[PDB]
Amino acid sequence: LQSKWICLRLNDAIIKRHVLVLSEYADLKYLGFEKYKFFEYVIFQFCNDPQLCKIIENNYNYCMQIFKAPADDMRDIRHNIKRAFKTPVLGHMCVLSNKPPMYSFLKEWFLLPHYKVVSLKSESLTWGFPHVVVFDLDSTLITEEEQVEIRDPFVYDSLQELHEMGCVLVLWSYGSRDHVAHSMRDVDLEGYFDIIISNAIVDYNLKKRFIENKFVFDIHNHRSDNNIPKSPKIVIKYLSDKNVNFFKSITLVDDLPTNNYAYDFYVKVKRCPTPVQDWEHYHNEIIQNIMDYEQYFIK
Amino acid sequence: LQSKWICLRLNDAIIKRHVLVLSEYADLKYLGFEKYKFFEYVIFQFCNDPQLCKIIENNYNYCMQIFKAPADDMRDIRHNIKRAFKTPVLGHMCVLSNKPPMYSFLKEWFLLPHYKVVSLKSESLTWGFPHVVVFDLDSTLITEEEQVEIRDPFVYDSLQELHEMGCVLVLWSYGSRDHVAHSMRDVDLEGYFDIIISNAIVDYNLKKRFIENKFVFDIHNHRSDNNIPKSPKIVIKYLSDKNVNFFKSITLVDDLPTNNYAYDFYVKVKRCPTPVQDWEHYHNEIIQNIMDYEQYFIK
Amino acid sequence: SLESYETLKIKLALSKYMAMLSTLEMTQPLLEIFRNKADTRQIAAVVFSTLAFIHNRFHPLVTNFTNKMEFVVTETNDTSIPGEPILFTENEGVLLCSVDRPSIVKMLSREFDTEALVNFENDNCNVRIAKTFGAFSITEVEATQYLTLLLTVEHAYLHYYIFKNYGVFEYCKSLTDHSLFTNKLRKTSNLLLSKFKFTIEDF
Amino acid sequence: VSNCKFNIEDYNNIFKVMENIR
Amino acid sequence: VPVGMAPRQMRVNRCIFASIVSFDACITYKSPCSPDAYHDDGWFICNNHLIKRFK
Amino acid sequence: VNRCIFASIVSFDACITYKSPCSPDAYHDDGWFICNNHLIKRFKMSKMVLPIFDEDDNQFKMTIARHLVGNKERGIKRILIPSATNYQDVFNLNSMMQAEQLIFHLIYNNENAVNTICDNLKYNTQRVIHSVYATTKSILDTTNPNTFELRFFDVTGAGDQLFNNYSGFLQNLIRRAVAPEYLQIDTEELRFRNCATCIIDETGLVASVPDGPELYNPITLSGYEEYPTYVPLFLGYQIINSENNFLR
Amino acid sequence: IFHLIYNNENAVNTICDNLKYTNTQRVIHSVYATTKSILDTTNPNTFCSRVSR
Amino acid sequence: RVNRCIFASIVSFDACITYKSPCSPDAYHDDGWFICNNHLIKRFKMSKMVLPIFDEDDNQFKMTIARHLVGNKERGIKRILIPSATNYQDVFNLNSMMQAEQLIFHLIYNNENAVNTICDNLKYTEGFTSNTQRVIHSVYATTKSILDTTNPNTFELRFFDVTNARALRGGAGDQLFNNYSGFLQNLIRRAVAPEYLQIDTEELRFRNCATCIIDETGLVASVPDGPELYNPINRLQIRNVLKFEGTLSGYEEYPTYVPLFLGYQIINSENNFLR
Amino acid sequence: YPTYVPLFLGYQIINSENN
Ligand SMILES: [Zn+2]
Ligand SMILES: [Zn+2]
Repeated sequence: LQSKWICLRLNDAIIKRHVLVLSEYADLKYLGFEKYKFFEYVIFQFCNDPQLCKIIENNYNYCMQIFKAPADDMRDIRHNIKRAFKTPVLGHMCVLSNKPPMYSFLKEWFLLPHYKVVSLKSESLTWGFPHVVVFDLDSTLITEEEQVEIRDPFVYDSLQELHEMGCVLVLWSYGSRDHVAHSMRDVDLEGYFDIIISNAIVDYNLKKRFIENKFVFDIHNHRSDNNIPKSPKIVIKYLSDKNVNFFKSITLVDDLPTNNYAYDFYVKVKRCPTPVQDWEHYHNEIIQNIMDYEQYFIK
Repeated sequence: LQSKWICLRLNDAIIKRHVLVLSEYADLKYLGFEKYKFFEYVIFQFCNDPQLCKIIENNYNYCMQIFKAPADDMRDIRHNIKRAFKTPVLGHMCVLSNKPPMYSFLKEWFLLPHYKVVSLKSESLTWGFPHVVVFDLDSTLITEEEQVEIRDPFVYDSLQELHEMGCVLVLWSYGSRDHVAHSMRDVDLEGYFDIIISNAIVDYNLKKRFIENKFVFDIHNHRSDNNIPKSPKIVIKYLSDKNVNFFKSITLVDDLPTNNYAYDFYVKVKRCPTPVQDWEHYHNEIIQNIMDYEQYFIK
Repeated sequence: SLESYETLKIKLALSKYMAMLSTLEMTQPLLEIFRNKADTRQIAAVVFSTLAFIHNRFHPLVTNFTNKMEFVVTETNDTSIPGEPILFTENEGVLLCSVDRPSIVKMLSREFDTEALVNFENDNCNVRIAKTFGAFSITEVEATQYLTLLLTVEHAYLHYYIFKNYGVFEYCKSLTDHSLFTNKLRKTSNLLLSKFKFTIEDF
Repeated sequence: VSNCKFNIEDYNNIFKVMENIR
Repeated sequence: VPVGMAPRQMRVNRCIFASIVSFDACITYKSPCSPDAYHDDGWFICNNHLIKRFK
Repeated sequence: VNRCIFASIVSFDACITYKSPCSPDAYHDDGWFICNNHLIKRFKMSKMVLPIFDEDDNQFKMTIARHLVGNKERGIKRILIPSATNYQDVFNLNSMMQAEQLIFHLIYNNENAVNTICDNLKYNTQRVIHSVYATTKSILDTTNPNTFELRFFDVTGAGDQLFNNYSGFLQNLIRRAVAPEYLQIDTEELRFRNCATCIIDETGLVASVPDGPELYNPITLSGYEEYPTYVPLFLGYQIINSENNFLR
Repeated sequence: IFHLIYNNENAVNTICDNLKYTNTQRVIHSVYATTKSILDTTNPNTFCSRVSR
Repeated sequence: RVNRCIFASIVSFDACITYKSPCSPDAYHDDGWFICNNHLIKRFKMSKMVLPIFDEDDNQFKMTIARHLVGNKERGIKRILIPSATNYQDVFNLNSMMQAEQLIFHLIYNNENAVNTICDNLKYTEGFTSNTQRVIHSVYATTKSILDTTNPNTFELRFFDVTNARALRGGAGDQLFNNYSGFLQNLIRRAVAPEYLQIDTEELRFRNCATCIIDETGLVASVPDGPELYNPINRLQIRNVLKFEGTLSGYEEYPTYVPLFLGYQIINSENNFLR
Repeated sequence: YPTYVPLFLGYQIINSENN
């Protein structure tokens, strides 16, 4: 499914680290004046037109580069663009709502109506451009047994290290909101997590913890986990809700590799129903992945 | 049934593209003054009188031409006149009501009491001189099955193309007004059609859509479809009602060639009770007929 | 955004009309040209070029256009019709184009509510501040005048097309009743008159 | 100035645009 | 569909033999020029022509 | 399949130009070995024919060319077909391609220039020029009578001698264009022109007349037909031998 | 071009005449203009050329 | 949009100096002029004009011509229009104009010594090597390209001194015309209209007497004899207030101009050549 | 420049303007 495509970096932009999807290079007309400046990165599939390439290179406002990627994942596309322009970080993903470019590459990764860029709130929670990690509570951080418990109390230390370095903490466990909330309360994690996934929740013990799963779209022509194999789109949307419109890389840590929708990194852990000292090794793996990303963009 | 006849084009007229039927050349007396100027085209059967021909040619106010046509159809007559004087378009058909010329050529094509020309409203719906197409909904645009449906969703695109070029859209399906109205509502065509045939209709969902079939004349000495093999007279009358007193050519598209009363072009489609991708080919045929008329009058 | 793209297209059409004006290469603004009665030739050329431009737009596939036309700049009230500053009569085979120069001058001289009205726009103080920290022309009034003239000649050209396509009789009837072109586009899309709506209400 | 009656509805028709269904 | 903004400024080939073109309008030709010709250096001949002609 | 002299000009080089400027009549396998474009642009002539009569039902379309030379041309400008001594002068050898220069050298017997140009062009060019040689020589041999009707151009023989001096292709061109003022049809002499419209001389064929000024030839009677104003080529006295209405 | 480099104005003029008496004039213009521009630019024995140090 | 505005290829190499270059648009006209109207007016006292010859149906021979901007009182240098190479340095106040313009003039008149002197002087500018030499290269290349374009010898029967009745002998105005540069010669052809035009033995006279003079000093807006031809030419103020609100007006006006009319143009058998 | 040929002939003299 190797597909050729073009990417352009604006040589003088107002909004940085933001990418816009176009069905073709000609879509720039839809931006016209004082809109292109808000998308310093432009991505669009390539139609093998040398005259189009000539036009693009003549467009001195843009630095062009061509790369190929499978037509099924933002991961390869984003890796290619980020290595091309040496940008470890990505801004909010924008699309031309007037002319939605239907690329199978996306299929529920993330997006935004282009015009909403200016409305974005730059202020965020963590200084710099933190990483993001999503944890599937069930048997990943706790014990699958009924009387759930932290499989390895080193979980607290690992989360504190994540926070100290700077990295958004997200939970997505495919259980009842009440189940996950009470699991947090029992294992005394609670405030560790920036985002929680399973009007948010009201029990007189919590104010707002589980953003209501209002977004429903079934599947994008893929037979898999009934609910979903996790949702980069939903998690990044909640990041933006939490004022996080930038991130360095995203890692999904869970007890089930099947979900693994599209994440810059993934970590699998045992479906262990009883406590065991292994989360230190899992934390070692996660920090190794983070360091690997840091190596990819060490220069 | 080849019948010889004379046609005259007024060399200086007030009303253009209008034809008047006369039982003989002498009928001009009935117009006298300031009435002939409102009929630049005069049609009357020829009695093989060379002295009449001499009188006509002496009538320098008129350009004369003789042609033959079968005594059963306006189609050949109108083709002959339009090719003789290079006029692709025809105005409202007028007759001398005081002395109705009984030509079997007409037999329910169209007509008008001559004196009503001045009352005609020149303003119309479409700029220029649009074509006209009449569609027999039942099994022509929808599926004959009980749960009727557009046999080919390309119907919408074809109708939009007709409108964009400029062509009056007419429906005549020999069903109940309620049946056809609900078929329109279900298949979401509705506003596509300028005219609808099956006090017009009142159901609290439609204001006026099916002009009441007040005009009743049984048959003109022809045993055929019990109601009628369609009615150019009725359809053109409704065109005038809709302020359309001019047209370029008229095409009847249906699932039944038997009706085919008298139309500049005809198109037959399958009586298919189930959806099938064929209306694109039918639209190709219709546009081919339109282009053929455009070729006939390309000069 | 999308609507902004159509706005850009409309402004591009206005810019094309500007290119036509520059091709005419008039020293004075159209307001002064119309104010100057002696510039009869300039007025006639302006009207003819605008009509040809509108014809090309309305019939993109057609580049031909009447290359000669009789012109008469009218000044007296009895030589003009309310609501039709431009007219197309025929003097027995001769095609006459009558112009209501006083009406054109009045419309152009009318003060426009450029500043007076406040309308929604791309307005983001954050963007303005970021820009501040990172740090021959046409006025709005002139653009308004120019649009007004273009739309006037568009109405005139539609009447002219009715005249040519149907005849003088239907042209007069259209002058009496303008209902023919409530539908308008049915070619027309390139005509600005098909881009907006204007209405009058009892009050 | 001309003391001629004005047809408001016809002026509206002059600047009247019909809307399609798509 | 078509896209264009205005005339553009680009690089300049500084080797004399870059001007070599077939005298034919009907038969296209392209001279072999080293990209070095696009350096604003004293060299008014590209490495390719230099090696080819002057050794 | 067509036939056109100078259409054999293959792009032997990468120097100046080539686009195959050949009139479609080259496909017309007539008695000519050159088509309208080349004829016009190298000899100031236009192909034409002429019927004769239906008394015996012959009506043969007699081949003939049209003068493209006005009455203001002089010397070279009036020479239609140059001799071997002046073809180089009249023709801009520096303008046409070396292929056409070779064709002219061969047809005018200038093999010295032919070999000179071959040697120069050697520095695929050689094989392409050899293909040009093949085509041109095939045409020349086809025109050449020397292989497996008293069309005098002097009697109405110095003129016939000059015509003979011309090559086979050139002689064919001359006889196809020029039309004798007199033609005998096997013992019945018919005069078709009272005067000549061209002259053959040492320089070659000249769009001239025996005496007086040059015939004028530039580049509401709607109810009547027209008579062409241009001047066709006319010179000589031809005699048809003991042959029947040879419509073959 | 080589004739221009080594002067040989006679050969240069011969070539120009041959290329003129035959488009080709446009190529004359382009080639000669470029070569002469570079030659004048070098032209160490003048001023306004940015060569003599 | 080739800007042929010679004398607008002037760059104020001095940082403190900014060259407006407010010169006429017509430079973007692919005409026979290589200098547009405002440069012409400023540095040669000429105003561009056109003289139709045949204008009946489609034959539209429109010979170009410029006009005197010299009154009937100026004399000598004041009257010289296009000075010779021997006196242009004196006629023009080169010292009062920018060195780039001086370079342009020196190139036009082939004053290579002055060119070398100017570049030598520029050698000692503060930012000399940085951008002064770049400006020198740009201006010099543009001027040289224009001059080569004008020169016909690069890679017809118009005589300017052959009109002068009452002249003792000699002519030689055409001699000096030949001595002029290709650019100057083309300028003279473009601006000066031969008083006579002969086509294939058909003579048209446009004036009964030539208006310009050509001699060793150059082109002069003088007369062949006799006196010179007559050649005439918001900040609200108190005076700008007009008083109370309250003769051949109906006839057109013949210009009081002095167009450059001098010379005889001979055309051979060629017909009304309109290409 | 117009191609018209105005009428110019003779000498005229005037004192003051008288206009
Ligand atoms: Zn090179
Ligand atoms: Zn050929």
